[PDB]
Amino acid sequence: LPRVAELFEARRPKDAAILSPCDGMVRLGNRDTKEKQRIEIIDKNGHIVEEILLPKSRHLVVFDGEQVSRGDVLADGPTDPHDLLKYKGLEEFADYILIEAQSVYRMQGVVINDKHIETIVRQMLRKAVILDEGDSKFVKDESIELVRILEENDKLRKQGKKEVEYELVLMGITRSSLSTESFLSAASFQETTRVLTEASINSQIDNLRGLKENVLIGRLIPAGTGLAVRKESAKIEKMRE
Amino acid sequence: SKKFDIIKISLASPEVIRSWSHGEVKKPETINYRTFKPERDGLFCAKIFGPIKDYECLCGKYKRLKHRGVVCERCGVEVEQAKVRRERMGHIDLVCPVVHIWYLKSLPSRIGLFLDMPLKNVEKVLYFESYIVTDPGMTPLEKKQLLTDEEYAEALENYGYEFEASMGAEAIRDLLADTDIESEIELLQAECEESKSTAKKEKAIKRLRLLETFQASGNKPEWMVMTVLPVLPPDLRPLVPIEGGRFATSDLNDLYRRVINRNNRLKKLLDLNAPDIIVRNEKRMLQEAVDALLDNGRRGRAVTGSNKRPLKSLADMIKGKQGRFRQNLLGKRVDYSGRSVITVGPSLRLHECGLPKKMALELFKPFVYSKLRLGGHATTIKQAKRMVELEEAVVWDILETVINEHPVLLNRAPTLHRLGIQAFEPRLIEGKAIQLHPLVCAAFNADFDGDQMAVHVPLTVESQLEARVLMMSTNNILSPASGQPIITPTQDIVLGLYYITREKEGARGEGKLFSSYEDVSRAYNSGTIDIHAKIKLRIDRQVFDTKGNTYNEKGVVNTTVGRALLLNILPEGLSFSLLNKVLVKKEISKIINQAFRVLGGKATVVLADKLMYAGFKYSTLSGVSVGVDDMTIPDNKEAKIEEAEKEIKQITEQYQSSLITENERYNNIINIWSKTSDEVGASMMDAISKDTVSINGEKKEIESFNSVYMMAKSGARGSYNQMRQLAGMRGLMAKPDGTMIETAITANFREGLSVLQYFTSTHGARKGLADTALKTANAGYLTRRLVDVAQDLVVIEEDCGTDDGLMFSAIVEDGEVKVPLVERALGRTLAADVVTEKGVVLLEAGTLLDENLVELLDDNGIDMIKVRSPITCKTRRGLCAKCYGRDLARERQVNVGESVGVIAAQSIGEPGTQLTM
Amino acid sequence: MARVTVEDCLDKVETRFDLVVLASMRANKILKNGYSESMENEKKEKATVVALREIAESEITSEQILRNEIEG
DNA sequence: GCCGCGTCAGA
DNA sequence: TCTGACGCGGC
Ligand SMILES: [Mg+2]
Ligand SMILES: [Zn+2]
Ligand SMILES: [Zn+2]
Repeated sequence: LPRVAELFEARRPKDAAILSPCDGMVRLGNRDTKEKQRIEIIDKNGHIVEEILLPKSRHLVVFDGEQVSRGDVLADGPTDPHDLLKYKGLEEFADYILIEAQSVYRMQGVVINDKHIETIVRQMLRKAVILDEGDSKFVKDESIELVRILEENDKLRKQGKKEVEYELVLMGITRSSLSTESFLSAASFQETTRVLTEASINSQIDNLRGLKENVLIGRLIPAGTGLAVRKESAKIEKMRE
Repeated sequence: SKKFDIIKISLASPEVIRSWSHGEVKKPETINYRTFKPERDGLFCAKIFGPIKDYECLCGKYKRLKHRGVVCERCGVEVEQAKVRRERMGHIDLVCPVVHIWYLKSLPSRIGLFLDMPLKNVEKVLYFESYIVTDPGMTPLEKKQLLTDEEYAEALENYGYEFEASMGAEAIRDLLADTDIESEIELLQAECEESKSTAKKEKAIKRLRLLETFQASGNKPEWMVMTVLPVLPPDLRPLVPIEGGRFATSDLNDLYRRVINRNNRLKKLLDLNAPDIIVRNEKRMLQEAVDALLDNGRRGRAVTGSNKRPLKSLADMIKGKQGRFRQNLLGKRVDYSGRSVITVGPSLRLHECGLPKKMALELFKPFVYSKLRLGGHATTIKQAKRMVELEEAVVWDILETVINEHPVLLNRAPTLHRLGIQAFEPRLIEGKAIQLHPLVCAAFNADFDGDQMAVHVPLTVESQLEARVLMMSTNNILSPASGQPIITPTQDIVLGLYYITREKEGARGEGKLFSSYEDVSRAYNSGTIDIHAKIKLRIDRQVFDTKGNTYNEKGVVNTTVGRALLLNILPEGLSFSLLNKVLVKKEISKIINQAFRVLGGKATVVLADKLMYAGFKYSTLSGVSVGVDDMTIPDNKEAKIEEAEKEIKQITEQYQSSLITENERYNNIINIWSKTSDEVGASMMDAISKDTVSINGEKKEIESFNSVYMMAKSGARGSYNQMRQLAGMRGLMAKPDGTMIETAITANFREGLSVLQYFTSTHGARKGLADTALKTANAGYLTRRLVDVAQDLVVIEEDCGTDDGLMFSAIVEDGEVKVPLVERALGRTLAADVVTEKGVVLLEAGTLLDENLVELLDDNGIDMIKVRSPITCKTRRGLCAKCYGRDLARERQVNVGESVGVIAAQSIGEPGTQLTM
Repeated sequence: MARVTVEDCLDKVETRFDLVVLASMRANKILKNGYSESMENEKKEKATVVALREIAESEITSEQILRNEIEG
C-alpha cells in the first residue's frame, strides 16, 4: 500500500537520478570536489558550457564523450516524478504512472479499470508556472482554469495582447487538495486555522460551485438528479415564455 | 433573488462588532445563587441576550397577549420568543487593545510579514521587553528599531522629546496604523525590479501580494489588533441544570468569566494611578487570557480546570475529527432509523428483506397515524397514539398495507463503496432480526456471525422514487469497479451445482434416452437412475447470435442426468452449451455475465433466483459432510522426512569440522526443508483427488468424490494451501521479522503438534493478526484523501470536441502479456483512425469499442491505438461524455450526471484492505 | 418490484435520471388532484408507481408531461 | 548559497 | 514514529 501512497502524493524518492535538457557533450573536468560538471553546451558551434554541480560518491551513466541529448539519464537509480513532466512531456509521465499502478494492483488478484486511475491523475495537473507576463504576475503558481480563461479574455478582446506562456507542474494529492479555490471545502478538509485566517485577509468570495458546499448548507448538489432538475425546469421557461 | 448564492469572509472592524452587539457585558456574573434566575448585566443578562420563557418578561409583570412587542420597565426585558437567545450576541469593552493571536502565530505571521520583522522581535515588544520608535523625529534613530530600557533612557537623556517608543499592543497598533501603503508598494516593487532573487528577493515576493490584497479588499490593516471583542449567545454555552442538583457549565463560560474581571481590575488600576509595574502585569495577564479564550495552547501551557484537562477553547470547536465541520455538518445522527442483527432468510427474492414488525411499527408510526385518522378509526392524535400503544389488531393490517411498495434503505457500518447501500422492499416478519437475500451478502461484505445493519426510511415522493429507480438491488448487478457481476452464487450454492454436474462411468440407467426435461424429472424422482449418469437428450430451442440474429438449434446431445435437471431454469435465448460442463464457479459467473450482456437485466436476476433455488435444493439431498478420514495423510511421509533429516545431519557434519561456513549452512538447510515439504505436499493431492477401483474389467483411476477435495476443486470455500497444512506438513514459520526458523514443523493438524511446535507458530499468528487492526485506519485515510482530491468531477457535456489522447499497448512484462490490448482498451473510445499495414482504414476516429469490434483488433494484427483519456479532455472543471468511455457498470456510454470522481476514488482504496505486500 | 421496473421505462425516456424527475412531477400531479378519495388506495398501488406504469405503457409521452406544468 | 535542528500537521 | 512542507538560524 505505501508504494501506492508514494505514487499518489507525488514524492521524489531518495537519490533517483539527474537530467539535462541542454543537449551537448558528455564528460567531466571540473574541480573533482564532489561538484562534477559537464560540457553539455555545443562548445563548437556555440561556445558555452551548461552544467550543474553534483557529488562523486557513486558511479556514472556516460563515457568521456557522447552526444548527450536534452533529458537523458545521467545517474542510475529510481525515476523522479517531477522531471518527466517537464522533460519527457506529459504522455510519458502518464504511461509510467499507469504501468506502475496497474502492476502493483493486478499483482494481488485485484481488478481495476485504468479509467479510474487516470481520472485521479487528472486532478494532479491543475497548476502551471507562468512565463509570459500577459496580465497576471510572474512564475507564481496559477490555475489552468484561471490561465485558460484570462488568456481567452485577452485572446480576441484587445488583440490577443500576448496572452500567456506556461508549463504544467506536478503536485501531490493533499497539496492539490488544500490548494483549491473554495475556502469552505478546504476549511472542512484539514488545517482549518490556517486556511480560515488566510482567506479572512483576502475578503475571499466563494461561489458555491461544488459538491461539498451545497451539503454544508442543504442544497441540491450540482450532480445526479440536481442537473436533471436544472435541465428540465429550464426547459419549462422556453415553453411558458 | 430570495436565496443567497455567494458566501464571503472578511475582517471585522470595531464598528461592525458593535453593530452586532445587542448590549454590553460588564460584570462577571452568570446566574443568581439562591434562585436560579439570570443576573443583572453579567453573562446571562436577560436584558441583553433575550427573555427566558416566551412572551414573558423576567419580573413576570407583562404577561398577557395585550402586550407583545412591549418592553417591560421593571426589568429591561423585551417580550418576544425565547428563540432569540441563540442569535443575539453582545460585546466587551477593552481598556487597552490586544492582539488577535491568530494573525500573530499562524506561521507565517501576517503581522511579521507586514512589519517586515522577525516574530520573536515582535513578541519581545508585545511582552513588554523593549521599546520601539514610533515617532521618527530628527533624532537619527530608526522607526522599527528595538531599544533596550537603558539605551532608551539614554535616548531620552540626549534627545528628550521628538520621538516616542512605547511598549505593548498600542505600539504595534500605532505602527500598523501609520504605515502608508503607496509609500511602500512601489518602493519594494522596485527592489524586486532589482530582481536577484537567488536568496534575498526570494523573500520579498509575498509582501507584494499581501500589500496588494490589503489595498484591494478595503480592510484597515490595523484591524488585526482588537479593541472590542464580542461574546457568544448564551444558548451556545449553556448552564443547564441536570440531575444531582448540579449544573453543567461550558469551558467557554470560564474563559469569559476570567477575561471580564481581568479587564475590570485593569480599569480600576488605571483609575487609581498605580505604579507602572503592576499596570504592566495586568496589561499582560489580560493578553494571556484573551489568547487562551481564542485558542489556548498556541503559545503557552494552555490553562486547565480542576479536573486538569486542557480546556476546550473557541477555535478548538471548529477543527479536528470531533470538531464542528466533519462531526455535525457531515454527521447528523438522523431520525426514522433502526438497527439490529442480520440473519439469512433464503426464501426471499432479490428485492425483499425481512423486517421485525416492531421496528416496522416504529419507523412508520406517523404514516400509520395518518391512515388511521383518514380511515375513520380515530379522530384526534391522542386517539391514535392511545390505540397504537396497546397494539390493536387493525393496526397490523393497516401497517401491512402502508408498506406495500415503500422501499427502505440498508447499510453496513464500514461503507467502502456505493454497493454498501442498497434499497429493498420490506415485508413483515415476526421475530427480532433482519433477514436479507443471501446473494447480496458479498456486496455488503457481511456474514452472519453477529454483524448488525442499519435501516433508514425515505419520506418524500422524489426520494422514495429515487431509491426505487437508482438504488434497488435489482439495478446493481455489475460492479462499478469492473464490469464483473456481483451477485454470483458463493459458498454452497456452488457445492451443490458442481456436485450434481459431474459424471460417472458405470451407473444405473446409463445410456438411456429421453425426449424432454419433464421426462428426466419423472425418471429421476422414481429412484432408478443415478444422478451422475450419462444419458441422451434431444433438445430444440432458439439461440441468440452475436449480431442480433436468433437461429434455431436442435438434435441429440450426450448429457448427464444432473445437467438436464438444470435445463428448466435456462431461459429461452441462451445455448445449452453453457450448462453442458462441470460447472465450477468461474463458469457460473460466465453464465450470469453472458445472460446480462445479451438478454437484458431482469432475465439475469430471475436466472440467479432459480440458480439459488436449485443449488440449495440439490446440495442437501447429497448430504455432503466432512469426517476426519476424509483427510488422508500420504503414505510416503516418514521416509520423505528421513531423507531430509539425514541430509541435515550431513550439513551439520560439514559444519562441525569447520569445513563449511555458517550462513551457507543455514541457507541450504532452509532450501532442504522447503523442497521436501513441497514434495510431501504435492503428494497428498494425488493421495486425495484420485481413487482407483476395480471397475468391471479392471482397476482404473477416476476423479474422486471426496468431500474435502470437492470443497476446493469447485472454488466453493478453500484453497490448496489449507489442504497442505491439514494433510501435509506446516513447514516454515517466520520469526517476527520474516527470517525463517532453522527448525520446521513436521507434524500437521490431523496429527497435532508438540508444545514447542505450537509455540513457534504463535509468533507469526499474532503478528499477522495484529497487522490488520493496524491497517483498518490507513485505507480509510487514503480513500478519504482521494475523495477530497476529485470530489467535484462530474460528467457535464456530451462531447468536448478535441482530438488528443494516449497510446495504449498490451503491457508486456518480458515474460508474458499479462493484459491484452483487446482487454486494456475495451470500451474506451478511439482518438483517431487506425490504418492497416496493408493500407485501408479499419476503425474511424470517435468509435467506441465493443466486444464485437474488439475482435477486429487481434484479427488484423494491431498492437497500438490512440484513445481519449480524461487526462486529455478539453472541458473546464468537468468531463465530457466521451473522454471517459463506457460506464463499466451498466454497459453503455456514460450518462450525463454520473459523479465519476467519487466512484473512481472509492474504487481504488476499497480493495486496499486486502493488498498488503 | 411488483410488476414494472426501470428496465422497462428506460426504453422511452433516457439517462435514467430524467426518468426520476419526470416521474416525480407526474406523481405529484396525480397526488394533488385529490386522487386520495381513499376507496382506491387500499386496493391498488401508490401513485409513485402508478406514474412509472403510466410511463412504461407509453401512455403519457413525457414531452406531454412538462406541458402539464404550464397547467400549473 | 547550504549541513543540521526545529515546530506544525496529520497519523 | 514520521514525513514533510516549511523554515529561519550558524558560515
Ligand atoms: Mg462479521
Ligand atoms: Zn419586567
Ligand atoms: Zn472530453
